[PDB]
Amino acid sequence: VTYEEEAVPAPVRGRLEVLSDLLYVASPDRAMVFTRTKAETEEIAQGLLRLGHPAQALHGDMSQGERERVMGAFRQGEVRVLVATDVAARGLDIPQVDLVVHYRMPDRAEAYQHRSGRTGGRVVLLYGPRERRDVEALERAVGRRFKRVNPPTPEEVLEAKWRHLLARLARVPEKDYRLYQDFAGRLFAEGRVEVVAALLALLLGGAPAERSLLTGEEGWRTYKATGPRLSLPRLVALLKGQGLEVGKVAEAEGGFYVDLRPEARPEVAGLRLEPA
Amino acid sequence: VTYEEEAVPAPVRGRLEVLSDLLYVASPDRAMVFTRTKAETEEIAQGLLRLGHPAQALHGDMSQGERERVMGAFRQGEVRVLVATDVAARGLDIPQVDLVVHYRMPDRAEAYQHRSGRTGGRVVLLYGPRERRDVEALERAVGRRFKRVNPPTPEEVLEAKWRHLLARLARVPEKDYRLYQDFAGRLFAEGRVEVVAALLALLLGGAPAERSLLTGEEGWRTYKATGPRLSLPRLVALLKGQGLEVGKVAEAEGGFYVDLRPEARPEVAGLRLEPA
Ligand SMILES: [Br-]
Ligand SMILES: [Br-]
Ligand SMILES: [Br-]
Ligand SMILES: [Br-]
Repeated sequence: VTYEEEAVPAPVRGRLEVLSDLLYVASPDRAMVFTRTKAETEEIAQGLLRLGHPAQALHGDMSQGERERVMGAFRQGEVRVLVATDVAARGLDIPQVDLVVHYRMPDRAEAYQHRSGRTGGRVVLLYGPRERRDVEALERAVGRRFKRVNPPTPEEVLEAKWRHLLARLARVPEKDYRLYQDFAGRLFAEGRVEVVAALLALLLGGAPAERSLLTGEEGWRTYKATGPRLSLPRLVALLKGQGLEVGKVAEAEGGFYVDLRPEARPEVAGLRLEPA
Repeated sequence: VTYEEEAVPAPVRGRLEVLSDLLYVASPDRAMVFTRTKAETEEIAQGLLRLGHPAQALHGDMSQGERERVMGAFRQGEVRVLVATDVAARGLDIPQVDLVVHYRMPDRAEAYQHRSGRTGGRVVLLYGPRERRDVEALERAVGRRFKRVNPPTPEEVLEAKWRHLLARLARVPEKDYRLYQDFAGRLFAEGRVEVVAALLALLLGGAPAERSLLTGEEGWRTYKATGPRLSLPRLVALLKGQGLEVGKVAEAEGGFYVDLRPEARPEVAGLRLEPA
């Protein structure tokens, strides 16, 4: 084996978004994103374009003619990301890529090998809804231990957008951009830095939701909580005593995980609270 | 009649682009763009999105279900432009609009009235390939004299993009844009005004082609040429004497029209040369 495998934890809700973070943060020249069903490919493919990613889908209602253009654009560099099923994937007409992402893990360890094999390069599995056992079953089937890796921090992501956004800027002919050298001039003059920020948002897709890492649900910030003889009821009574809103509490390694609101600020005596 | 009608000259090549110029320059809250065939609507609709315009098509392979969403998005303000045929247009389920554009003039003066009637508001006919007689036939059928109007200058257009682009900026929450207040800060600091211009190009679609106003062809700048006893052969011999490349020459009102190259600079003694 000559590729690195990674299991990235991602709830079944923020997944699409985790996918996008990873694409920006790795800057693969070519990616392939394997899902389960035909329906999901267009679903996912649409939302990556939506998220600034050059992506197109691939399912089985593809006629030979409208499958080849796809592949042409993909290899050349026009579409940097391809979203497919295990079926529309096979064929000697399929490029080599930098990254494979298992959006929905392989329904068997033969479909993992044919999926990942297409890459040395990099392979990433998305799991969240506590698919953890399904993951280590794959590892048993496959006989490999996928290194667990953290998804990119929001900060990591932004420097990535920016970085991509810059390289993209350096691609604009002087004729194109000189056309706007007046308006850009107007801005710098009047020091309209807020306006420029707005511009960036328009391109980089602005504010992400604060999502829980236990439920993929928004309006939550997942935490790590450890404390003396701290069991759920206690941890919970301590938080409710501070008049907080408590969501998904689950048991962690050396403590509990506990969603609190994105805004709430947690200082409970004796109890040690960090985000995850 | 309670709407203003205009005939805008536009070659059969730069037409799509003339369409876009007009949309930006008028800033209609809702537009409807009538074409001839079903195929053209998606053709045109696609290229307006491509050109920064919120547009969607409407043809006849529309099933009741996937026709209504369309109309919902249109009236509400989601899609600001609708591209249709004379058939998929009829129905009591069709909004009132600010602008109607006859991309391809009405094949009869009943279809002009049902087209335009849907607007007081504004009606615009596109003609170019010397459809001028077809135009004044319509006027005879309809019994009205459409005021001839110039298409917007490239400069007119740009202030329009910009203007739209600004109002669009004022719509971004402080949370979205503050997310980028660092990067925007980096720019102003280092005075990277070229970079900002690039950003604008990315959004505003950069350099337009220099197109001939006689052939809709690019690599030409159409002119107006008048001179003493100036006939074609002479006008042409004068230009070729100055070692120029001459394209479509046609006869104008009080002179000739003559494409020359976008770069060429024309000073021929006695002959009076302006662009159109
Ligand atoms: Br990679
Ligand atoms: Br409890
Ligand atoms: Br208007
Ligand atoms: Br001649």
